[PDB]
Amino acid sequence: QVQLQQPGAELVRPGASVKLSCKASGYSFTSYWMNWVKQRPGQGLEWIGMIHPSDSETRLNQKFMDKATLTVDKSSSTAYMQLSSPTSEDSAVYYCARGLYGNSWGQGTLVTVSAASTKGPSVFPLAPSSKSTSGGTAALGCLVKDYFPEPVTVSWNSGALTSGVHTFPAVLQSSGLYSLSSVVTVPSSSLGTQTYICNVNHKPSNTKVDKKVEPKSC
Amino acid sequence: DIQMTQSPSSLSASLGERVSLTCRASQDIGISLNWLQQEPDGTIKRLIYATSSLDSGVPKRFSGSRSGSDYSLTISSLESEDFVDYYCLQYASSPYTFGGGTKLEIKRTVAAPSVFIFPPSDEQLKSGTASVVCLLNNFYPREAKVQWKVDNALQSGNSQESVTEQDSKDSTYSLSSTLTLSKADYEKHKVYACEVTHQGLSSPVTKSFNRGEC
Amino acid sequence: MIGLPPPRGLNLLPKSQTTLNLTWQPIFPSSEDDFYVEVERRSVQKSDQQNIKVPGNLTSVLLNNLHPREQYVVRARVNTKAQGEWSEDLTAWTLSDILPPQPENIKISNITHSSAVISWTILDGYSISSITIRYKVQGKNEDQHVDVKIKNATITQYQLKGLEPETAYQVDIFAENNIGSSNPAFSHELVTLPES
Repeated sequence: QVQLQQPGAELVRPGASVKLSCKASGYSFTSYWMNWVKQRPGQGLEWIGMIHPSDSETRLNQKFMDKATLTVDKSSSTAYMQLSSPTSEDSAVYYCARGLYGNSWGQGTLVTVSAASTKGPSVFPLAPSSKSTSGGTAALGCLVKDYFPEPVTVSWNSGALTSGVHTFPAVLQSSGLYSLSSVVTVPSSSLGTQTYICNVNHKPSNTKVDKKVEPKSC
Repeated sequence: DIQMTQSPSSLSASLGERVSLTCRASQDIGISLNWLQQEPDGTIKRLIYATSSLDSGVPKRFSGSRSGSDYSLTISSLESEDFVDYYCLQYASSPYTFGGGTKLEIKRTVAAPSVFIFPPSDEQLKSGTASVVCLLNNFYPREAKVQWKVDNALQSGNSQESVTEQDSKDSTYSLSSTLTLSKADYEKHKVYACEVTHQGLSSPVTKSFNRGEC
Repeated sequence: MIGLPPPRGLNLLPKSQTTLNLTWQPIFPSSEDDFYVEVERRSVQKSDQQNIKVPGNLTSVLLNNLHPREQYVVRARVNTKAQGEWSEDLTAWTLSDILPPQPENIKISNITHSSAVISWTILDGYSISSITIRYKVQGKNEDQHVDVKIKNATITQYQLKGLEPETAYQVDIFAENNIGSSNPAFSHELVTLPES
């Protein structure tokens, strides 16, 4: 079984070069070309170049001539790509792929170039409305504002509340910090009876919050 | 650089439907083209090699073909797992270049969103900022319009949207829209409103609240 | 006592997994002692040396009791009583006990509408006698193929010529020794350009 192993993510400070790795196993590393490909999130794909591990000959998309350096380490059967002076334009997933015709692909490394300091979120209730339909469905949630980096996880009632949950993909705010909300729809009859707690966990800052979300006093 | 014009960029289809994607090459590329599949988690897999060769272990319902500068990936009868993204790739000339991709999604009946508006918490107001959230829950198709009104004044430039991936069970989308204001701006205004336009609503639906009232 | 040069035309060749044969030219016809010639063989991977003498009338000896895939070093002396002057060192491998390893460092480059350059490497000491580049049109055309058999191990790259344009080939590279061929593996991929 061919296997190309790339780390899942790398945080990169603007201007500080980063060296991405792609470890090959299950085949003759020095007998196949190695390609690198760039994909901006939600965008299309871009070929960067390729290198042959046997003698490290490299062909590069001239677009990346002054951005990426391809090398190999034969003894560890690893191919490396180094990006110089990274900017926000370099944030993207970078894939490696074996063979002239890309017949095996790595899982890709998500590169995030950002100078933002690590920071835990604030959690605020999205309280179910006092106009909720007497016999109908109500909605309620948690706003998870101003954290870095990704990811945060959210559950409801320690995982008992699963159906009707929507945890939205985070947005990058103009401040450079992320924000997301998590909502759930529930019976209006259950408000005031059933407790509802969102469980928020942001490991990079060891923030863990359990926010009870109840209807506001009035 | 050779350009690969991949059409359509997005495509809605049904289970068991047959669909075809096409890339057109700006110059002659021969058979030097692959078709790629990308899962929502980012995994990339080669399906067709050299225009028409089906890679080992790829289901037979995938086939590739060519006509002149036109190259096509055909899925003979869609399965639930095929509603992902597809790219072609030319390597006749360097730098190799990709089509712009095709996002497949599942067609279902039109479903209107249920709409909810949420005021900022008193807790957040003390930090000096106010977020107002509008939730569009479980609608189809994906396209939707959300306009913010503060004392009946349409807002621009101060809201961000987030949309879920198509739901794996009921094939709907949900969307949040977040209005962010300074505490001082939020407290000098009374009426906060989210106005939603969507194919499943025969007219725009508005949810609103008055600051400081229940 | 006695000084005399060694015989040129010295040949050291494998004859089996356990024996190597050494040959040289006929003798100097001036005088003999009784005349004798002696030969010394030593292992490189191990430490074992053997001394042999064979009557001068002959032109070859057959080293024996060797081990497969083991390299040896030999020299020889024309000796009277005796003190001949030593030959230069000859190197040779016993023939292998095993199939040879697949070629490595396989590189496919410079593909045109009809040609492509392929290079490789092979390991020494396996008595590899030839390299074979085999190719065929991708898949369903498994009815005919081309073989380029290179019998000169000094060669490490070849330009394939006369390929059909905009066509996809499977390429394989084998090595052949006394025991057999490279264990087959996965074919390489090669797609020729369209005619310009």
